[PDB]
Amino acid sequence: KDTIMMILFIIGGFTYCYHMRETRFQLDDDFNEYVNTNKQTFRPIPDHVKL
Amino acid sequence: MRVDYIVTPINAVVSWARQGSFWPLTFGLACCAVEMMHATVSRYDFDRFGVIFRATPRQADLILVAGTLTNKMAPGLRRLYEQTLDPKWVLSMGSCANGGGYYHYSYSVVRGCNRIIPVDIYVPGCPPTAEALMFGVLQLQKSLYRQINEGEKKYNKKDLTY
Amino acid sequence: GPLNIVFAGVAFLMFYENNYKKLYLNPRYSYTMPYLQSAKITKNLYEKL
Amino acid sequence: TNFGSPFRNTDSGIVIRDPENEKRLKLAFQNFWKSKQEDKEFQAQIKTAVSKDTVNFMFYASPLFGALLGKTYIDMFCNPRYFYFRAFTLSMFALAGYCVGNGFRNRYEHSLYTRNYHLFPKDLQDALVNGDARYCISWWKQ
Amino acid sequence: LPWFVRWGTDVALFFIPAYTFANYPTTFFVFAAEKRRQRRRKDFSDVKLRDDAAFSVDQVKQLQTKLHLKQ
Amino acid sequence: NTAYPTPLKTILKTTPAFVVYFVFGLGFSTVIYDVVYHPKDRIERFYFRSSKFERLSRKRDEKLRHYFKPAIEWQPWYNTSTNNNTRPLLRY
Amino acid sequence: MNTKSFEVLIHSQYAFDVCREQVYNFEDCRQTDTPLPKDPIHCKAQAKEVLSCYKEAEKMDPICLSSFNDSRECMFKSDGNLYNCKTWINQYVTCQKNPAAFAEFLEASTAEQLKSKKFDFVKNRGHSDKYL
Amino acid sequence: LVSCAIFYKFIVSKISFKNSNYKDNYFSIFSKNYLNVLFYQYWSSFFSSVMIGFCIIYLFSLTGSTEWSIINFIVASNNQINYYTNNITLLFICLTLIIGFII
Amino acid sequence: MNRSIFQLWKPESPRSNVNSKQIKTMNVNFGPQHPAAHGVLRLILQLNGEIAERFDPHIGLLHR
Amino acid sequence: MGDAVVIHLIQNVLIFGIIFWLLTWGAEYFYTVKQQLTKKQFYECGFKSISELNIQINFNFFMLAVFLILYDVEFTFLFPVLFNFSMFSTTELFLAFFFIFLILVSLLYDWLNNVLSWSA
Amino acid sequence: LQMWGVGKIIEIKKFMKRRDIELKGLQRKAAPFMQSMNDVRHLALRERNDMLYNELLS
Amino acid sequence: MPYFVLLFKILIFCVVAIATRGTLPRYRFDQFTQLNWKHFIYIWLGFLVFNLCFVTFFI
Amino acid sequence: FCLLFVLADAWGREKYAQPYKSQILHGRQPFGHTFVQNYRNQATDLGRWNHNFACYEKQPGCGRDFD
Amino acid sequence: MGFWIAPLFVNILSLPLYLVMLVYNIVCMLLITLVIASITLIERKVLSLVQRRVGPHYVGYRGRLQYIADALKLFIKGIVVPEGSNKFWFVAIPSAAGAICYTFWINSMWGPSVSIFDLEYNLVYATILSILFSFCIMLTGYFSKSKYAFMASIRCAILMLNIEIFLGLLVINLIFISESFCFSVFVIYQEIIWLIFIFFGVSGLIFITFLLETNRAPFDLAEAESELVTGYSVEYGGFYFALYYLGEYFHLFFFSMVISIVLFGGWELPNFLYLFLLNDFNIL
Amino acid sequence: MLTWISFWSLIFWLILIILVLKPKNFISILFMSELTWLALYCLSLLFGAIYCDITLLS
Amino acid sequence: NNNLYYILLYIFLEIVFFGLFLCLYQLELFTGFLWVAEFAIVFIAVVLLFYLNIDGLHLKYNHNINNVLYYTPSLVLFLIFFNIDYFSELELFLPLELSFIDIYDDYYEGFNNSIMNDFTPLTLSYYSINSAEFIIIGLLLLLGSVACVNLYK
Ligand SMILES: CCCCCCCCCCCCCCCCCC(=O)OC[C@H](COP(=O)([O-])OCC[N+](C)(C)C)OC(=O)CCCCCCCCCCCCCCCCC
Ligand code: SF4
Repeated sequence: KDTIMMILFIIGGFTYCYHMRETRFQLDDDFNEYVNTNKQTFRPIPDHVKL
Repeated sequence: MRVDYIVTPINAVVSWARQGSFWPLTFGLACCAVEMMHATVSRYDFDRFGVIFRATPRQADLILVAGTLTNKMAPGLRRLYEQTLDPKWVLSMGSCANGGGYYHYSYSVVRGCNRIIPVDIYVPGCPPTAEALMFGVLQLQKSLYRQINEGEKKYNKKDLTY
Repeated sequence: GPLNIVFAGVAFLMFYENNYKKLYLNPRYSYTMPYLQSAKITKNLYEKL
Repeated sequence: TNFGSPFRNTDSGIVIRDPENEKRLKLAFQNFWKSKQEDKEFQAQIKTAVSKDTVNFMFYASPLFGALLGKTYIDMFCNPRYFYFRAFTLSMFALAGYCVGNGFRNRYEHSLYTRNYHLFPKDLQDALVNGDARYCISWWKQ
Repeated sequence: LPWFVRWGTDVALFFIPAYTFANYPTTFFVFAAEKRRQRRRKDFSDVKLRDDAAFSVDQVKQLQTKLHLKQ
Repeated sequence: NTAYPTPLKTILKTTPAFVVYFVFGLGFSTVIYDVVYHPKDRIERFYFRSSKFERLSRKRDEKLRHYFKPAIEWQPWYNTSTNNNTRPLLRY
Repeated sequence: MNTKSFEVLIHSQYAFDVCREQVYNFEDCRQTDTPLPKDPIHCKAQAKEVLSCYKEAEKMDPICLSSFNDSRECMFKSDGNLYNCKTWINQYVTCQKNPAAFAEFLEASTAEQLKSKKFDFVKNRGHSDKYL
Repeated sequence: LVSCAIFYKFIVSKISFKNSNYKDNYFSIFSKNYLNVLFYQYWSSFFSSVMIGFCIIYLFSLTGSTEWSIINFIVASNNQINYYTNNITLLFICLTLIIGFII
Repeated sequence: MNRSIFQLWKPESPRSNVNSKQIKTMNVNFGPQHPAAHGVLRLILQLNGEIAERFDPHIGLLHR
Repeated sequence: MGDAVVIHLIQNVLIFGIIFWLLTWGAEYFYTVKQQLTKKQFYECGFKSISELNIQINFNFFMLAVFLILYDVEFTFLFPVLFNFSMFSTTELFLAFFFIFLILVSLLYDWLNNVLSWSA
Repeated sequence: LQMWGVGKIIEIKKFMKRRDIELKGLQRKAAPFMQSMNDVRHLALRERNDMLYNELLS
Repeated sequence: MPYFVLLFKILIFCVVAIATRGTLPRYRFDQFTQLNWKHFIYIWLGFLVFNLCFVTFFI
Repeated sequence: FCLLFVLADAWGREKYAQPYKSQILHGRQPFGHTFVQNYRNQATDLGRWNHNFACYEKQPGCGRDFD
Repeated sequence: MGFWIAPLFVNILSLPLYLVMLVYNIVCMLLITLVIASITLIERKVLSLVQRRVGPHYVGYRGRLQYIADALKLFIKGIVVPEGSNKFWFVAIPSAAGAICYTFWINSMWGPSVSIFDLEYNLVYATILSILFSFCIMLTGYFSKSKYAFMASIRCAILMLNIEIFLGLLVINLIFISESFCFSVFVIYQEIIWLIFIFFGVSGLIFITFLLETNRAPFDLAEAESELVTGYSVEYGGFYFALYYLGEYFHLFFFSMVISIVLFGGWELPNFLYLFLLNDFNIL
Repeated sequence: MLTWISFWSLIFWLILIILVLKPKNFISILFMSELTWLALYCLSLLFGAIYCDITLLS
Repeated sequence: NNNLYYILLYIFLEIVFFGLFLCLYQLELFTGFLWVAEFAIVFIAVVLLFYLNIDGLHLKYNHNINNVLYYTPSLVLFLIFFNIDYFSELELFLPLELSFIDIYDDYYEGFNNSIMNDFTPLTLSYYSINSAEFIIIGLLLLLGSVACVNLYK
């Protein structure tokens, strides 16, 4: 009984780590959307910079 | 004369310190050794009076002879006494050490440890109870505290020593 | 001796020349010589101490 | 808090504990939310990584799930004669579940107030970023 | 008097002086630090002022006096 | 009778030693802080604790004061003949 | 040009927000195909332009002096951590954009907002500051 | 790497043998061949390695790389250009490499 | 788990230098004034890397 | 690392040692030392020592020092990837894991050959 | 616990990364004027050395 | 000031060491050397590998 | 076992967005690394190098600036 | 005239400043010595509890000056150098040991950027100082010409090999998180939770590291009173022996500081005790 | 009083000369060989700094 | 000096002075590493002496004969003719005020730089460019351990 409960307990912890990694991804998207609010312009490289 | 103004107070500070940390040598012969080890444990705490045991004579302040001394051990006891750092004091514990004791009429026993090394104090029993050993150690501590200034110098007309 | 006197003179002139060129003929904007430069608070980037 | 404000360092050099300022900020943002409550384009423009109903369900279920786990744990791991350690175990499990649910709503709150940052006006944006009620004066004063 | 009252009194007598000492490493010298901080502030003569000023220097003085900004 | 519990009374013997240890440790820490806090009117952060841009801004004025003014005001007879001049910023 | 570095950054926030054209010209001049920089002598003139527009950027309205001094004290106490003092700096720039509207701003302060502010970044450490 | 492998090979040589010499029991006979092999291989490897590292350092200093093509191109172009006219350094580099390989 | 028996013991052979004692043994007095020697034990101890090889217990220092 | 203040602090440490030296010299006024036969001789549990200079250890654990020399190099080579692990890629990760695997394999070989103990 | 703690450390690191993006933006705002002053001073020193070298070598 | 709190923790680690001195017996050098070189190094390296794997998972 | 697990999860991570794919398979190097390892690189032809913003013009988000 | 005598005072006017710097350091040294003394007394008292006795109770009032008495007596004791030993080395190794042990206090951190020096490689400095002290101990054991002391020196060599490997592995594992050698960088990561949460599986190994670096009961080799009379101070008494235990207790104190900084939150309160009731963010 | 490049080249070759000079005791030669490797270490670092090359630190 | 202990001590002091030069020339990090490594080695060396030369007694050698026969004139000739320093000047060759490149700062990669330690070049070389030599040194250490075990056997 103890060993099967331990087996069941190790699993779910991996599930919770998966969930918290996904929440980290969500927070990263949230902050990206916040920070790109007033930074929507791009200046092209001038033609005098050759290839 | 003026030097005493500094020396006389400082003397006390020198005595107090050496009275507050009186480290005997870890050395026990026969069964006064067992009684001494009883005198060291929590029932009678020498550590209360700042008495802790050091294993080497170079860090010891008191030599505690606590057992029978044979003719085979006398040179070793003499060497151990000589190899202790000054100043040092010697305590003789029990009958076998104070005199011959229960083996005074034997062919291989030194008739008292004071035939080999000087002795500062004697504890008479066989064995002297931990009560008596603590009494003797406290007496020796008080004596060595008072021993730095026993009034050897004379006072001049200014109440100053020499 | 005379040569010892000459050496002492040259050493003293070297010491005084170094000190004189550190104290004067040199901008004083950083604290290098204590008790001879000002120890005030500067509000601008370039203030003479 | 564990991380503080997402837009600034909370107590970096000086600690400010001004309940009036935070009450003003909350009132101004509630007024803004209520004013733009019935415009369908603004309602449809709101985006958040997790819905509100799922957040409510998670907060309602996580402490109950933890309490059930603790009850099972004491029932088939602890002697029923005693009473103190079992109560402590249920308290710990329920607190862990409540922590998970509070984490759900806190992440929802963060996403709500940081994904719709461009919808707020300039004064509201400044008040939110700097945590100062003096920027959007007109929102909370009247 | 309960025993824990006396124990708490002793603990407070130990803890308050230590906490106070840890709070102020520069004992009896924080006033000099406050004076230095006050002198570090720039007056109106230490900066270049904008000529087209909405509020004059005196007007800012009365504003600060009235607002109790305490700067 | 309102005596202390027996387990508490035994451990209370070591408390004055803890108090004197705390006094000495607080003194040591306070002296370290005060010695650090005197020359810099604040507790200066470590130079390596800042970003690359911050490192340039914190040392720009010192560079200008110590290596720019003596170089832009240099004259041939300004230097000492004893050859004990200021050392370069980078040692080669 | 004779001002200190932290003051330069504090002014530079508002200056970059106002001196956009000269900054754009300077940045376009200094562009290169390598992370290695260009010769500064090739972009001196535009650089001068930038400095010129910075000069009038430094001149400030009297009502912004309190915010400027608070930002300066924060900068000095933090040893040039701009993010840790980005709040007060913002309060400065919002003044420089509109000196007239700032007065009502200063009238909205609470009791604690009207107190002299002392920064001690050792006793108060913020929340997970990487540069501390 | 290969020199360490060769040292490992030299180490695991058989030392004692089963022979028909029954006169050497209860007497000490010293061979000393194993020690000489290990000693000389060890010190020759040391000398060669230090001199090769020295040459590598100066080749980076002179050219900026130890690639064969870059080194050859740089040396030939310098011969054509007459830019680096330190014959002593080139002679010493060549000498050190050659002597390291000789050892 | 392989055999390490040869690393464990070292015999002696007549006139064999590699089988003899190739070291000066540490001859120590486990003498009476030692904490582990009790009171009067004077044990002549031969140590080789803190391994006890030869014992010579001198007793009679408390023979009365 | 440090700065020029370290040498000055070492000199200050030497001055503090001078303070202790002065205290110890002053303490000599309160005792006398009498010359005796065995007082200045080696102490060996109360009897006379039979050796002075030739006190040689067996050093039957040199393989431990041999392996320590190599694994110190192992770990000092391991530091940079740990310091800059935030910028890892396929190559860095593969190299780090291969290096750690080689260390483990070497330790396993040592354990198999039983060179991690005391020998006669 | 080891897995959860590693995840937490990664969380604080990502939060610091976001703050670092913001600080980098502020530093970008500050950069051009610092660059202009640096270039002007560098060119002043270079012009001094150029005129000195020309006078010496002419 | 922070160091106050620090002192507390230091004191704790002083008390634990004294209690360990009063409680535990003493090893032999060879025994602990064998334990370290045959058991603990592998545990340290495995812990390092686990930490690296977890960081790669989460980063 | 941890290695097999982490590589399996890294390969399964491909279902996420580009910034959240596994760094084991996607590179996130600093600007010096990126420039030197992608300079004159035709396999990953990233175009011209932006100097003020140290990124290649074909990299997403290169040269982001305030409006 | 003053204008022509100011140069002469350029250098000597800086002479007092150096002096006062020395004074400051002296004070610090004294203070740290004092706290170490207190720890000594603390030890005895704590031991008394485990043994159910009183401990020092009669030196001063209720045993308040035991460490002072011990230090003064150790000063008073008169040292003798045996013949057959090198007198120069016999007196020089203790001096070097004291000078080394009175340096550990520069590798200390009390709050962010509060150390006396701006050192960055704190762990490297700790390793250097530890190996220097081990050098001193081994040389003391060798030059004492005593068999027991020299066996203890060999034991110290074995101990330092073991601690080199063991602490190197611990430092390798710890660097992976902080990415720095400085002490102040671990606290910013430990503000939320302590690193023992990650290192829970190797808590026994961490405690072993603490004991091994401190030379506590399971690893009290080179000072054992049973196998040896005394570890390395068999022929040493007076203030050389005092210097050696001063160094040992300095090692105790500063490694306890190091462990507390790098694994137990440093100078942060145990916030994890309320980990279930803390919000990650506050916005409004 | 001597340039670092010439100083360190001469130091390396002098170390080799002294290694050859001293009486042939194996431990002495081992110690001198270690010193030779350390001199190479220092020279490589010096040239790596002078020429801005990252391979010499390696 | 022919005493092994004094040779070891003087080599230890030489290592200290090498680290001091690295510190002066502003390669601080490489002073921190070198020392500790060699320090450990020196420690082990001392133990080796305790096994192989317990007393400082050494071979009774006379250094004068070889000095006056071979080493002095060879050293004189080598010093006379050996110099592989093409161009490099002391810091006092020209006035310091004529140098200006240490003052220049480029702030655009200052805010584009995310590095916070000094291990970046070592990381680049060991795990990007010279990774082949890194693998070679690892294999070399493994083979050396195997060879050491076989030598012990
Ligand atoms: C030599 C045995 C093996 C050594 C292995 C490596 C040891 C590394 C260092 C460990 C510590 C012990 C060394 C320091 C003390 C002895 C000094 C010494 O060796 O002198 C020999 C040298 C030479 O020894 P000598 O003078 O006996 O030799 C005469 C010449 N022959 C060899 C021909 C016989 O001593 C001197 O030159 C005179 C004494 C000078 C002592 C100066 C320092 C004294 C101690 C001050 C405190 C320590 C330094 C500061 C603190 C540490 C840094 C923060
Ligand atoms: S005097 Fe008596 S009791 Fe004491 S040790 Fe002698 S025999 Fe034993």
